[PDB]
Amino acid sequence: QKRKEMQLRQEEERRRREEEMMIRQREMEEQMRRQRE
Amino acid sequence: DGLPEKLAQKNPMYQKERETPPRFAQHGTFEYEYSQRWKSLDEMEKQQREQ
Repeated sequence: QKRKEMQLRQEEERRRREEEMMIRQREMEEQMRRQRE
Repeated sequence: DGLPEKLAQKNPMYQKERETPPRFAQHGTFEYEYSQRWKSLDEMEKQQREQ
């Protein structure tokens, strides 16, 4: 149970980091798309 | 019929040049500091034209 709770905490933090990276990448993509305009 | 809005925003830099609203600058700022240089250039051009 202790290992499982630690794994869930790490997974939640990983998902948060991944979604922040995703939104940053989308922002950069939109900026480059505007540049190509 | 001058330059319309549709042709203005085609260039990608036009929209990013309008974030600052039209203003009268502000004493002590860089824009006001260099607007004096621009006004000096305008004045010397006017003097040359009058000559």
